[PDB]
Amino acid sequence: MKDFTTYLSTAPVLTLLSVTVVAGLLIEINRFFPDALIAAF
Amino acid sequence: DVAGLTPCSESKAFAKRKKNEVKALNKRLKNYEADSAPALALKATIARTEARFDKYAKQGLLCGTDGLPHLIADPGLALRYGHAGDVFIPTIGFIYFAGWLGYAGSKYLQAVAATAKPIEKEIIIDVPLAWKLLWEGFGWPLRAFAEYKNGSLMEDDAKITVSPR
Amino acid sequence: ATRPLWQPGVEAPKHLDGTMPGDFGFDPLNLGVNKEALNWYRNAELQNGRWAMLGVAGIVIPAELTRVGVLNVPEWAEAGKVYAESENAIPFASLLMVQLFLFNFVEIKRWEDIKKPGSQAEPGSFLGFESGFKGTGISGYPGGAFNPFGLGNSSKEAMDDLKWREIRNGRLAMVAFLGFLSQHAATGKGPLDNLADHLADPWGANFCSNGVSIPSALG
Amino acid sequence: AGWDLSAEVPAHLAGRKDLAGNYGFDPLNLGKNPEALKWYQQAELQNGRWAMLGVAGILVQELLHSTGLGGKAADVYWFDAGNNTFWAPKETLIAISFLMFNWAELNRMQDYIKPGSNVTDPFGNKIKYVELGYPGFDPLSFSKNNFDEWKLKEIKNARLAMLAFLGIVAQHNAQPGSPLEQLGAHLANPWKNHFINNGVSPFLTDN
Amino acid sequence: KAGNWLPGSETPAYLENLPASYGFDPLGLAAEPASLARFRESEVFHGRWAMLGAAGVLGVEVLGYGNWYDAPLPLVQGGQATYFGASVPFDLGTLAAIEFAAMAGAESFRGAAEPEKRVYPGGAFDPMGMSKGNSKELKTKEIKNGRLAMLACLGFAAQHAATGASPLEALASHLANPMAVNFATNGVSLPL
Ligand code: CLA
Ligand SMILES: CC1=C[C@H](O)CC(C)(C)[C@H]1/C=C/C(C)=C/C=C/C(C)=C/C=C/C=C(C)/C=C/C=C(C)/C=C/C1=C(C)C[C@H](O)CC1(C)C
Ligand SMILES: CC(=O)/C=C/C=C(C)/C=C/[C@H]1[C@H](C)CCCC1(C)C
Ligand SMILES: NCC(=O)NCC(=O)O
Repeated sequence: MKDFTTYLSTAPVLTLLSVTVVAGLLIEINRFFPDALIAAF
Repeated sequence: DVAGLTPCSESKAFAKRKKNEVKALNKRLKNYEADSAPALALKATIARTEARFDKYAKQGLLCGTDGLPHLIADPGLALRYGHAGDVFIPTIGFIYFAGWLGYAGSKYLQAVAATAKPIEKEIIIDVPLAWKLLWEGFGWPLRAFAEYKNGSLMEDDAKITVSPR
Repeated sequence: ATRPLWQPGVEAPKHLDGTMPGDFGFDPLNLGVNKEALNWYRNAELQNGRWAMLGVAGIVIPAELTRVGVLNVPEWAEAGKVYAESENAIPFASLLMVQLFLFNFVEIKRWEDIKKPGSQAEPGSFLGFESGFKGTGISGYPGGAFNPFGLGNSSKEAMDDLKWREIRNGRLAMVAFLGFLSQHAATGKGPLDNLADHLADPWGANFCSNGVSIPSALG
Repeated sequence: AGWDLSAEVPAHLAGRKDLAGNYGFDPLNLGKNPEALKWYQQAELQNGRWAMLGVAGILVQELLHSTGLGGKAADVYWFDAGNNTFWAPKETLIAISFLMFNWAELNRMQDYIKPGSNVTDPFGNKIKYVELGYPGFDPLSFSKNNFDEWKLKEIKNARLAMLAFLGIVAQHNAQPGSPLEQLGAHLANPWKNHFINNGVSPFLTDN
Repeated sequence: KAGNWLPGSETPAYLENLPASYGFDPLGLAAEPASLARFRESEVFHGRWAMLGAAGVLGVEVLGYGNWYDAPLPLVQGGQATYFGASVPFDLGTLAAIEFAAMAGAESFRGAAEPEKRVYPGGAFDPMGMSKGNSKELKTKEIKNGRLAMLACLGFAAQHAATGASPLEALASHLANPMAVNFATNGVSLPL
């Protein structure tokens, strides 16, 4: 376990995981708030 | 109007573009039973297009000679014309988020530099420490201005290595 | 040191000792690790808290007094336009410039306090009034001409107690003013209007029903 | 312990016996700070004396209103007293009261800040002074025998009167009429006329 | 001292030997010697100006020449200012000029002197020689009358800015109906 979590902290896996999380977040934001051209508040 | 650009809610070419794009999607519709999955997809697409064109007209974006929204990139000439959401507000938003990520990374570097194996803590990140610093990075304007007024943000060039001229 | 903290069980950071009034060990973002920045933030909190206490008073007290039937002043959001449309009203630009010109003098004086907390007491500054600016050793607590009644001007720990009362009330006032701003942006009603509305139907009239708090897109 | 058997006097009320009506009642420890307790004793005395005056006024004036003796002045409800004309309008009465009470209450406050420094009048008359909250106003000198007993009587009646005034205002907001009118209303049945059956107090019953 | 402002109290130590001192300094404005040494002269001058002002406000109205407020109205309105009934044919600009020249030379001569000579100049400013013969009591007289006149001038300005009447007119309106013609009755001063 400790070594498995160390493996999950490696740059190859953590980078890929973070890119996946940020990509998913942008995809969700664009799915619910689409076609937003300006910061209309 | 800020420079010969009538509001898209007034421009006839903008509404004409709306019309033409919707008419294209209608022509694509006229081939499926209006209850099949392709028909539902086309109807959803048309609803999305109509919503976008109404949203753009509501927010008062400027359309040119053609029917396409234009943006203003000068504070003052966009703040006295109600167009600060075009470049200035997203400028603030970006600058903030970019600074947040940069400050989180910078502080992580300065935190793992003073350890046993600093070259090891870059390829095997310490996730709890990275996450703590990622949370602390949200106040980056405050902390960065504090470090500049303190002089601890930067390093004097007498200590940075340089090339032999 | 052993004082109650914002989270019981979470120890306070080793920079928020226990000397500042209002110190509960709350600093998750670690904004006050630098001592000089911590002093500037303390002074900023004092200014924000005092202005928010004044503002929230001038918002609720006229509002509640209007509600019962006295003074019948407008609601705080439209009070700017209500005066602005009056006959002999000062123009907005000139009014704002008058206010900013006065506050320039006052706030640069307070600033030169914040740097060296005895700066403005040098003789020859004002016309004999410079003595009242000597400060009290801590920035943000002038005393002298300020504090005319000499409250807490006795037992030191008495002044420490009133400092905690002041800072707690100021924190409450700033939270309440953020509440007023966010409530008027969402529900175009007044503070007491929202209060008397929520008590009517707490499960129906809240922040998950105005439709502005929770995004309509999601639901 | 006195106020509630098997409980325990809260230390700061334990050995501090020179307070009138000390029964150890302090579930909230507002008086833990000695200066706070020194201020709170004075607050209790002021509230109690003013409430004895006010409740005596309410009860006597409303008894006169019910029976009928004081004329058009007193044939009104206590809370509707602003409709009587009087020798002055409301405003000048309020202004006069501001001025006079500023004088009296600042004399008392100056007594508080340095006890005993303000006893003498501009004409040189000098009164005595015993204890902080008790300025020794004794024209008939009911204070030389069993003084603690007399202070106990005063404080107990003061607490009763403050309770009475809280009841007066709560009942006036709950049920209509004069206080003694409500007392008679309760005494009428009484098993139905009680705070439960008002539609204003439980709220759990009949909306 | 002679006075205690607050009958029981402790008064500022530096206020003891001054003429007409009541220990009135709860703000500590004159704690340092220079501030007090300036404020004494400022107060005396303020009192003299007030006494003269109040005399003028009473005299311009008690004799029968109008208010203390309408004084400068005949300065514009085309022209023509009245003084006892003369025309004094002097437009607005020359009044400011003549008064500026006079007050500039006078105030630049009275101040350029020593601190005692700045406030209590014997010279020709005591023609009847009342400056000697125990002047401490007379200094108390001057200072207390000056305080009274300062409050009088402040009251003139405030009651005009509230009721719009005149000192004698306000006094008459109060004496006729003391009961509903007070500061408490005009809805400016007392609001509640
Ligand atoms: C947190 C790390 C970090 C920080 C604070 C900076 C900061 C800076 N960089 Mg730099 N850079 C980085 C990483 C970083 N860089 C990496 C990984 C690369 C390799 C691709 C580069 C390559 C690079 C070049 C070629 C240049 C700079 C330049 C600069 C300066 C101009 C600002 C800018 O827009 O740069 C631009 C930023 C990039 C081009 C890429 C950014 C990389 C990602 C987005 C950030 C990394 C975050 C980290 C992985 C996450 C850690 C978080 C933690 C919780 C674990 C600035 C001081 C410019 C300069 O010379 O100064 C004037 C310049 O030309 N950088
Ligand atoms: C502590 C910490 C630390 C950690 O580490 C991190 C974190 C978490 C970030 C933190 C937190 C923070 C916070 C919470 C903040 C908030 C603040 C506020 C709210 C302020 C306000 C503040 C506020 C303020 C000043 C206000 C003021 C006000 C005013 C003047 C008003 C005025 C007025 C009036 C009267 C009336 C009229 O008609 C109108 C007007 C004109 C409008
Ligand atoms: C605003 C303006 O225009 C200048 C006013 C000058 C003054 C008050 C100077 C006054 C004196 C001082 C204090 C010492 C030297 C000369 C004075 C006349 C006694
Ligand atoms: N050296 C000039 C001086 O002392 N002036 C005092 C004043 O301003 O009255």
